[PDB]
This record gives sequence, C-alpha cells and structure tokens, in this order.
Amino acid sequence: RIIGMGDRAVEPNIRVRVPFPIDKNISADFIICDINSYEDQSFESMFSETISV
Amino acid sequence: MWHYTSINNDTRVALDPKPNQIRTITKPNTVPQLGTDYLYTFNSQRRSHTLRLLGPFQYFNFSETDRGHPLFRLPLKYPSKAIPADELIDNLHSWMRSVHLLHVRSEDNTLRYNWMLGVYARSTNYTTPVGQLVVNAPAILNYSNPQDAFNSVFVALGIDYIDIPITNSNIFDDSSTPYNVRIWHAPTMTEVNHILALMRKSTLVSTHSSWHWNVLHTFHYRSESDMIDHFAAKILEDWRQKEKLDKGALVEADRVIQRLIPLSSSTYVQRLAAIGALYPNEFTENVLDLSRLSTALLQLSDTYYQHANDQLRRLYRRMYNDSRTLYMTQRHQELLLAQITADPNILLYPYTYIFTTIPTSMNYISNTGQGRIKHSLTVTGATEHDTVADIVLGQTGEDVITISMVEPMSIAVEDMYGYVLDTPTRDIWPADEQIEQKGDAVALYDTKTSRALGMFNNTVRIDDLLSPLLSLVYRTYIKGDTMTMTQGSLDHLTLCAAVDSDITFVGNRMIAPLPEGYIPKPMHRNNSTMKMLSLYVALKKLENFATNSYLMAPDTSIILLGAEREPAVNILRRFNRNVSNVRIIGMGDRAVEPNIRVRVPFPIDKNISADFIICDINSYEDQSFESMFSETISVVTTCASAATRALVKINHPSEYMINSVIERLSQLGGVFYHTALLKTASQNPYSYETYIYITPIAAAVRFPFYSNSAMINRYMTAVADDEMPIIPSIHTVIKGHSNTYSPGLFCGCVDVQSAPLALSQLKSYCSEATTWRVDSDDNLVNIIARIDPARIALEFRTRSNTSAYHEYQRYVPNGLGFKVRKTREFRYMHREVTFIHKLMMYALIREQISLTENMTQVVSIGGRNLADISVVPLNMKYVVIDPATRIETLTQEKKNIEVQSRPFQFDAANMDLENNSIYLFIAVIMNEPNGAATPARMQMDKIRNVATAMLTRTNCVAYISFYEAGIITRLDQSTAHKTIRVEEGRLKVANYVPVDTLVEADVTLMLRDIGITHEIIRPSTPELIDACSNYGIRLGSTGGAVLDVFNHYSPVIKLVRS
Amino acid sequence: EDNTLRYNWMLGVYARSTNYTTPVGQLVVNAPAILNYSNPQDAFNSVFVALGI
Amino acid sequence: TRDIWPADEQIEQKGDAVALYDTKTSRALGMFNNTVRIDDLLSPLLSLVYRTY
Amino acid sequence: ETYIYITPIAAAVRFPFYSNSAMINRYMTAVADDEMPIIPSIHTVIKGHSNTYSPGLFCGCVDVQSAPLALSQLKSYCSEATTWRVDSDDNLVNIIARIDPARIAL
Ligand SMILES: Nc1ncnc2c1ncn2[C@@H]1O[C@H](CSCC[C@H](N)C(=O)O)[C@@H](O)[C@H]1O
Ligand SMILES: Nc1ncnc2c1ncn2[C@@H]1O[C@H](CSCC[C@H](N)C(=O)O)[C@@H](O)[C@H]1O
Ligand SMILES: Nc1ncnc2c1ncn2[C@@H]1O[C@H](CSCC[C@H](N)C(=O)O)[C@@H](O)[C@H]1O
Repeated sequence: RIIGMGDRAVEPNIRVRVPFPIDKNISADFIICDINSYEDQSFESMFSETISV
Repeated sequence: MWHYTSINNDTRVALDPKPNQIRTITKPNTVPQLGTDYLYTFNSQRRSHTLRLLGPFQYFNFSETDRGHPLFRLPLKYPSKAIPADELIDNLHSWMRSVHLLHVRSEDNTLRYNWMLGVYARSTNYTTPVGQLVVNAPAILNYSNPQDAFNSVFVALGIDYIDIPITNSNIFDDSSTPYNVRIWHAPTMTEVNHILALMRKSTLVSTHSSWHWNVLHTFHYRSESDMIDHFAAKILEDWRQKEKLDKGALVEADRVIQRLIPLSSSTYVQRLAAIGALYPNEFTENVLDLSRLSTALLQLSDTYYQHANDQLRRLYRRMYNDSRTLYMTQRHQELLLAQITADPNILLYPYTYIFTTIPTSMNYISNTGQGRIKHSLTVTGATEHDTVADIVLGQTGEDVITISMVEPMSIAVEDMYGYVLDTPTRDIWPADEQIEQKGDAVALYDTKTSRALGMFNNTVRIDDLLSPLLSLVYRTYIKGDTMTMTQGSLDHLTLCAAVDSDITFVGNRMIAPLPEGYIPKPMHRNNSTMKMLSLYVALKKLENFATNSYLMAPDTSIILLGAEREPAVNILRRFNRNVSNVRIIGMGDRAVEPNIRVRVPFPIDKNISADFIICDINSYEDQSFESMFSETISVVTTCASAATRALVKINHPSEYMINSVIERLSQLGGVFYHTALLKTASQNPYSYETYIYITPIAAAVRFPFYSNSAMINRYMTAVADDEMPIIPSIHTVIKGHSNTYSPGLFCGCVDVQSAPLALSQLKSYCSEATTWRVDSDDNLVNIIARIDPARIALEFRTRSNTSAYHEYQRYVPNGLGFKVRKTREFRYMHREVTFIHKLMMYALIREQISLTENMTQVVSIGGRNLADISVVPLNMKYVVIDPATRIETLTQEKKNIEVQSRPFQFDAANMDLENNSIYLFIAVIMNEPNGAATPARMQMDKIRNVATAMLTRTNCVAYISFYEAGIITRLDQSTAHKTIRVEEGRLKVANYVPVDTLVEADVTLMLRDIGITHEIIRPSTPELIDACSNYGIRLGSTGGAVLDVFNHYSPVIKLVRS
Repeated sequence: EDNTLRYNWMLGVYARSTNYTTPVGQLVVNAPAILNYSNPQDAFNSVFVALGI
Repeated sequence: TRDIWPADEQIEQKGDAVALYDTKTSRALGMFNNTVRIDDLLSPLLSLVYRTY
Repeated sequence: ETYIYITPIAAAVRFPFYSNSAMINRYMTAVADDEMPIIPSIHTVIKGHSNTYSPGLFCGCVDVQSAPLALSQLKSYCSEATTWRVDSDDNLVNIIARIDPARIAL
C-alpha cells in the first residue's frame, strides 16, 4: 500500500491538511515528509509552522 | 533591491553562415543524409503532417517554382500514412540537392553573408528592383557589420523602405500569410523619432521594444480579426521570460521585453495590451490558459476593470486610455540601462514609463492536469455561518455518473478456497434440556428468519463476486500463460472455469500449445458448482495438512449427492483425467446422464459404495417441522454408513437439530462417531448453511456434543417481522445544519461560482467527498458525497456552525479536478473485517447506554475521538483519557469535549469514578502504552483493581472488552488464515504486536468472590444488520467466514455494580 | 449556463432525421433552444402549445 | 556530537537565526541555485536509456 | 535542504544535540547584498601583455597567415587552446581560448 497526501493533492492522492484536525486515524510503517512553501511569512509565524510539521 | 541579471545577444544575427562557408551549407549537403536535423512527428488526429525544417533552413521562404515540382505536393497527398520513413529522407534529399544562392567567395575573415535578403531575391526570380540589384553585383550581400547590411540597399536604389513577406515553418500549410513585415531606412537616433511619429494614423501596425539588426522595422497586419492571434501569442512569452528573472537565473532571450506595442490599431488590442502590461497574479496560472487563450484573456481584461480592489483598477485604466508607451517595472527596466552603456549607438523604443506598484497577490493555487481529487472535511474553521441558502442540485445523467451496486470485489487466487473448522465442547446432553432446546427449534421454525436479514441474503451471491474476476483470467489463458505447475491451486482453477475442454500437460509445468483457429468455450460455471469446488478442497485438507496434493492415488472413488443435475462431476473428472484411473460418480433426485437419477437413500439393493461422499441434499419448500425433521435426520444416517469419511449437510442449525443429529449416530454405530461442523468460503455469506464432517473416531471421543454453540448461535438470533426494510436512497438536496436525513448518499452538480458554498455545508453529514469538472470551460462541477452516522453524531452537538468558507473558496475557478470519460460509483462501499468488527462492537454498546435511568458523563479510554456514535444523548458530556491525541480546536468550539493528556492506570491506587460515569475499556487493557505486548497474568489485575474500587462506587457500569482463549487451536486447524493469523503463542489481529490470550475459564471464575455483577454480552446478528444498513457496507465475503467466528471470541463484559 | 437543464434526445434526433420537413421538426429549427428542459413532462408541453396539435 | 544545550546559548543561537532570516541568502549564491538543477543534469542521459529499452 | 531521520532510540541516547554543526555551517555563511553578480562573458579581442581582463572565455577566427601570431599571445591569458580549419582551402582558422587566473598570476 502506497498512500499519498498533501494540501494540494489529486486522486488517487488525497487532499488534506497537516496535521489535520482530529479523527481519520493516520497510520503507516514509514513516512516521508516533504512539506514547505510557499513564500512567505515572518520568522515568528514561520517557526511555528516548521516546528509543527 | 534584487536587480536580477541576464545576457542580451542577438540570436538571429548569429545564425547567418560565413560568406565562404555559405557554399558548404547549401548544396554540398548531398554528402550527409539529414536524419536528425529536421523535425517530423505524425498524428492520426487526423490528420497532422508537422514536417518542420530547422536551421540553417529555418525562416526560409519557398519559391512557387521549385516548391511544387520537386517534392512537396505528392508526398502530402497519400495522404494517410502510409508515408514510409524512407520516403521522407530520400525525397527531401532530392529537394535539398538542387538549390543554391548567388554569392561571392571572399578572403577577408571578418565578413558575413546576408541570409534573409539573399533568399528573398532568389525566390522571386530577381524580378523586383530589390532582387535585381543583387544580380549585377552579388557581392553586395557581404557585410562586416550589422545595420550596414541594409544601408547599402537603400542608397543604391533610392527607396525608403522594403516590405517582405514572412516565412511559415510548416511547409505543407500552403495558405496566405497572417501578416508581413517592413524594414525602414534609419541611420541615427533622430530618424527613429521621425518615423514612429509617421507610423501613426495608418491601418494596422505594431512594434516590439528593441530590434535584432540595429535598424527600425515594423509589422503590418492583414485584417483586424487576425491581430489578436499575434498579440496574445507574444504576450504569453513575456510572462515566461520574467518568470525566470523575478526568481533570479540566466536567460539569453535578447530584447528584454517580448510584449508588443500597438501603434495605430483597433480597440480590441488596446484592452488586451492593458491587461498584459501589468503582469497579472496568475499564480498558479488559472486563467483558462490552454484554450482558447485568445478569448480567455479578453475575459481576464474585463476583471481588472471593476476589480478587485483599487489602484489595480486605476493602473489598468491608466493603461487602457494610453496604450502608447512601454510600461516597465524598475528591476526589468534596469536591463536596458545595463546594456545601453555596454555598447553605445543602439536603437531602443523612445517612449518608456516606470512604475513600482505591483503591488501584491492573493495568491491562488490550482492544477490543470488530469486527476480526480478526494476531499476530507472537518467540523471547525475560521469563519462564521448563519442562516444560509440550500444549495440545490439535481440531474446526474447516465453518461458521466453511473450508479451501480453489488458490489464487485478483487482478491487473489488461493484465497478463493478456505474454511474454518469448529469443535464440539459438551460431553452430556441433559434430558431436561433436550425438550427445552426442542421448543426453541419448533417455535422458531414456524416463522422464517428476519425479513431484514433476507435483504442481503438472496440480493447478492458469491457468483456475482468471484465470477467477474474469474472470467478475466479466461482472457489471460487465451494466447498467454506461464509456468503453471500441476497440483497447484492455480492448476485446477484454470482447468475448471477457464476451459470447457480438457487440458494436456507436457512436462507438468508448460501450457501448450495455442488455440490455432478454434476458440475453446469458457466452462459454464453454476451456483451449485462454486460450493462444491471449495468443499472438494476442504475434504482433502481435512485428510492431511500436507499441502500440494489435490490429486488422488489411482483407484479412488468419490461420489456426489446433489444437487442434480449439476456440473461439478465434469470439473472434478477432467481435473483427475491425467491421473490413471479415477471414478467420479454423481447421483440425485433430479439427475441427468452421466448423472444417475435416484432417490435417497433409495430402496434396498444397488450397493452404493465409495471412499468419500459429499452430500448436498435439501429442498424445495416446504413442509411442517414434524415432517421436515424426519427428512433431514434421515439424510445424515444414510451417508454415515455409506462411506468411511463422509460429509453431510443440514438446515436450521438450531442447537436442537445439531444435537439430534449426533444422538442418532452415537446410538446406532459402534464405537460412536466423531463429529465436527465447519464453514467454508464461497458459501453465500450469512446463509446459515453449515456443514458436518464425520470421522470414525480413533478411539473414544471425549466431547461429542455442543454446549453454548458458537457457530450455530448466528442462526439463533433471527426474529419475526418488526419495523421496516430500511434501504438506502438518494436526496439531491442540502439543508444548512438541519437534522434528520435518511442513510445513504447524494450527488449532483453546481455552478463553479458556488462550488465552495456547497463544500462548506457537506461537512455536516459526511467526511469524504469527490469533485471533478467535465471540461475545462463548462463551469459545472460534479459532486458526490456520502452520509456517515459517525459524523452526524459529532456535528449536531450544539449550535456552533462555524466551518471554513475561506479555505475552500480558494479553489474557484480551477483546482476542483478535471476528469473526462465515464466513471462508475457504487453503493455499499468496501470495508475489511477490522472495521466491521468494531462497527458491531459499538452497535452493541449503543443499545445498553441509551436505556438507563440517568447519566452524568461518558468516558472513553484510547482512540482517535472514536466511538462518538453510541454517546446518547448528544447532550451528554464526552470525556477522553489517552496519552496521545490532538486537542484544542476541537475542544474549544463548545462541543462538550475534554481530553486528559495522562496515561491511565489499573492499580486501584487512585480510582475516582463516582455516581454515573460510563467507562469504556476497549483494547487499552491489552498491550502497552507504546505498542509492545503484555503477559496474560498482568492483564487480570486490570480487572481485579477496577472491580475493587467499583465495589464502593455507586451504581457505575464499566464496559470492558477482552480476547477469549481457545482460539489458540481453533484458528490453527483452519485453512483460512489470510487474517486473524496466529503466531504460535500469540494472536495477530490487524497490526500491533501479537498479544497473549486470556483463559476464559479462569477469568470468569476469579470474579466470583471479589466482584458482584458481571454479565458477558456478545455481539449478535441484529448488530450486524444495523451496522451494514446504516453505514451501507457490504460483507467481505472471504472475511465473512472470518467475522462469524472471530466475533464470538471477543467477549464484552459488562460490570454494572453498585 | 444553467446547470439544471437536460437535452431532449428522443425528439431532437427525430426531427433531424427527417430533415425538419414536418411541422414538428421545423419548430426546432427557428428555435433550437426549445429542446432544453429542467423537468420531464414539461419537455413535451412546449411542443403542443406552440403547434396547436 | 553535543549532549547539553546551554540556557545562555539558547538565545544566542536564536538571535543568529532571527537576524539572518530577515535578509535572504546571498544574491551571488542564488546565481547557481535556480540556474541549474538536477533535472537538467540527469534527465538528458536518463532518457537515452529509454531508447535503449 | 537537509533531511532529518528519526529513530526511536534503542536505549538512551548519548549525544542528542549539535555543537559546532558541520553540515549546517554551510547555511550559516550567507551574507547580505554586496558587490556584483560577476557573470562570465566574452571578449573577442587580444592585447599584447596588458593586464585587466574579465573572467570567462573568447573565440573567433584569423587568417592562417597570422595564425601563429595569435598563438604567441594567447599564452598570456590561458594554457589550453583549440584550433581547427573548416575546409582544406578556406584559409580561415577557428580559435577557442579560455582565461584562467592560474596563469594570469604567472
Ligand atoms: N500542512 C500543510 N499546509 C500547507 N501546505 C502543505 C502542507 N503540507 C503539504 N503542503 C504542500 O506542500 C507544498 C510545498 S512545495 C511542494 C512541491 C510542489 N508540490 C511541487 O509539485 O513541486 C505546498 O505547495 C503545500 O501546498
Ligand atoms: N432424497 C432426496 N429426495 C428428494 N430430493 C433430493 C434427494 N436427494 C437430493 N435431492 C435433490 O436435491 C435438491 C436440493 S437443492 C439442489 C440444488 C439444485 N439442484 C441446483 O441445481 O441448484 C432438490 O432439488 C432435490 O431434487
Ligand atoms: N493509561 C492508558 N489507558 C488507556 N489507554 C491508553 C493509556 N495509555 C495509552 N493509551 C492508548 O491506548 C491505545 C493503544 S493502541 C489502540 C488503537 C489505536 N488507538 C488505533 O486507533 O488504532 C493508544 O492509542 C494509546 O493512546
């Protein structure tokens, strides 16, 4: 099973947010995260986004 | 201050061959043989013949004399490929052979040959004064410096300008040109100012900022309607050149600005020029760019006129009225300042204007590539809704959206054949309970099983599930195959259903040969053959666990008692064809040769005899119990003595029937018999059709009888007529935050303008959704949504609607997905057995909670905000106690939800439960907080310590679920093990880590001296029906055999004590 | 532009196939927008009132 | 390599991140960043073993 | 663009944090705006023993009669060079040379 998710996705990729509100029960053996973008925001707000990922 | 950089260098000027090499690159190209230089692709559009010559034969116009004669005509008028690849190479060679230009070989190494003007004269046969000049003196076309190339052909003639038609790249598109160009005589800077002021008030002309050759030249268009096709073509390029510059890179496109500048023009390109000269915020693109573009940009220009917003409109209107000057943006202007000082004496567009206000973007995000986007909606957001519209949709069509149901599924190959064996447990049949069980069978029989149960029984069948796929490996069989290997599970499969005829094996592995011209018919399978082929296998599995047999030793006899006339015999005969001498006999009370028509058992004589008997007797409605019983019981006792290892079939597994079957065997036969019933796959789920396998003991049987009856119990749960069939349906209508909708799903289409209006409301009923646009410029968006009671119970808690309008509105227009062709949607979805088991877990507790006098709070321990359904009423507070979960937003919106971020414990050290708290203990009393595995002696304390406290706490029910031991061996002898695998010592359900079993005999006994009240309630059929009906979920067929066993051995113990 | 319209297939192809010769097939030449309807039944009510048949 | 994060250097490292972020990395560094990419390096060859296939 | 791989220890980690930060340091060397983008270019011109040329490369063609005249001067700016005639009887020789600061300083 190879699943794909993101905040701009298209079937069979599923369009969601990160982390996303409660429920939905994400689960896997491996996760590869490539989150980032797309310009821009001040440091005090950017930090809270990077650290939350 | 970024001031990006670039390299500006003429790209046309540096194409012209040398004056002494111009000889080489023209005629002497007969030595080489083309091949890769020119570009050719062919489409069966049809038709397309894009044959395009590249440098140095690009921008080359063709004379009408040597155009048609040599080549072009005939190759085109095949027309339909055809068109051998040899034709192009050999024929194009023939053309390029006979061609040359007039020139003079020079000695100076710093000369260049004018290509453009040279080929212009040649192609016109030197007819005009411009082309005749280069006949008497062909050395005029040699120059050492650009610009000075043309200065020599205005002074020598006395003319002011030269007009020249353009070149079409495609050499098979023989049509009139869209426009032409005109080159003006202009030496100095002061001349350009004089000419461009003269270009005004004249038909239709244009320019473009800078120029190649350092000499003024302009464009002249044919008609007004064919100008916007050229403006919209250049504007598109400038948007790409500044895309790489604004980020910062290296480009080589000289000129700096590609945008065209309309001089004397109409009124359609003044509107178009304005919108293009402000670099709109098409990011991501949107716009509807692919097509038609020429009309999409006209709609775009209408946007900024009123939009969006302010000084953006003003900028637009400051360009609409003007459109006479070149508008630049500081940074982009600097490129000209950087290169105007690098080399003096170079012409630029006199009239420039600089502005620094973009200012900003929205911005947007979207995509325009094939795809069908799924959505996942939530119950919180940053917006506030109150009293909104009812966004109505209707009409699906049958072309775009097809609605069906069974559902069809997709599995493997060996998984088609598996079974689960049960085992008796009782050793005595009381004479006081022998008439108690009878009364249950008699009273039940009178009224047939629930009408609601039969809503799925004869509605869907195994045939409709497996056949669809089973007849696709038929197409695979044809022409194609690999190593097959006799005996294997693949072997008898492709021998059976795929091929009516026999199968020849050569090497025990190969499939050969091929069907030359005759196509062998697909074996016609039947409803009464699928049950027999999966039982034949089970029969061989019950004999010996050793795998890879399936074939018998020579001189073995098997007889079937059908179920005639039915095939099966032919299938189990062709399979045993190769193996020496095997006898497969078929009999029944409706049979046809080679099947023998008889009765059962049949009067004396005839001497029936075999090694194995498979009985499928029954039917066909109807007769009263006292007469039916005597028929069912007479079948068993006449197959038990007919063979040594037979298997029989009974209806109504009611615990009376099964016990009367054993009773009638233990008395007659010597040394008793050993009996055990079983289920197999492909038996039509929830059909209460069990099978009884009979073995001649091996000594003396310990526990012949049944006690609680686990597998049978399924049957003994049906009830008489009640309420209604339920039945899912469609709505095609949406209210805003309004309760009361029937289970099912709904779909339609809405205006893209109010697409995100619908999405903001769908969150109240469902979590999943699917959208797509049919075509890029239809503006209609199709929507499918599915109603789940798992979200309804979470939506309508209080009054807060919120939602997130802002989030979804960022899709319009494009970004909702694009999908062509047709698509089919189904009704009953597909879920495994890990999910359905839980749907029965919560369907049970819901009945128990919503019945008691009074409640204070419902408490769950472990989960993802799950088991929300079951909390009744919705007014009731809901508490979650788990170490890991998401908090805040969901708990802030007055949902009466609260979460404690602490690990619970079961030591009776700090217990505080109190009046009316309902605690759930799902799976959190098993393994560790991380995901390891715990002993079986450390899980008992999690009940002892909860009870110890509960003894003093006022009537406070605790709901606890735990695994029942005995599975150890019950799923070890079985053949179905795709899931619910047992790792010798531990149960492996789903994922996690395999967990230890709990000895039910000890767990029950140990609570008879500490605890007070402890009732064990197991989920039954009624919970299965309600689960499948509300959610709309089919049973997993091969997982259905898993459910009706796994379900039983997970007790839910209710500790309701005061 | 309205997303809640449906095109009458049966009547449309009937007229086309007869070269719009009959009064019923000529009606849909001057005004081909008559074949659009939002509600069944009302599809046909428009081609009896306009003809008088 | 480190085992302790000093509480006196936790705000010294912060000041470096905050002061640096404000101004994007060197313009000269970006002369090669978005100018050349892996795609332009490997794809040329990667699509020649396509013809081999 | 670095990546962070995370593993659930196996017992207790010794050195979880970073000190000098070697791989990260690369990032922490960028500065604000300064001078110029530099950018290589072409010259198509040769002076005899005269300093001050912009980095990059230059090329063209000369009369074969004065081919070795150019070669005697290219040695001042570069070490590598490439020449070829187009055709046997053109008498034009194409020259490509590349400027190296490893030779300028010598
Ligand atoms: N939690 C989140 N919030 C916002 N955007 C997210 C996200 N998780 C992933 N993304 C997406 O990740 C992207 C970072 S750049 C990703 C590369 C880009 N998708 C490409 O195809 O080249 C953003 O476009 C963003 O939409
Ligand atoms: N002793 C017996 N008396 C009556 N019918 C018997 C019988 N033994 C077998 N049968 C037959 O078994 C059938 C039960 S249903 C069998 C399935 C059916 N033949 C089919 O092809 O789908 C009855 O039709 C009955 O004719
Ligand atoms: N002290 C405690 N008491 C009860 N549950 C606990 C606990 N500590 C942790 N848990 C929870 O028990 C769960 C074990 S795993 C349960 C299945 C998992 N929630 C799923 O959705 O698939 C974990 O989710 C964990 O959050």
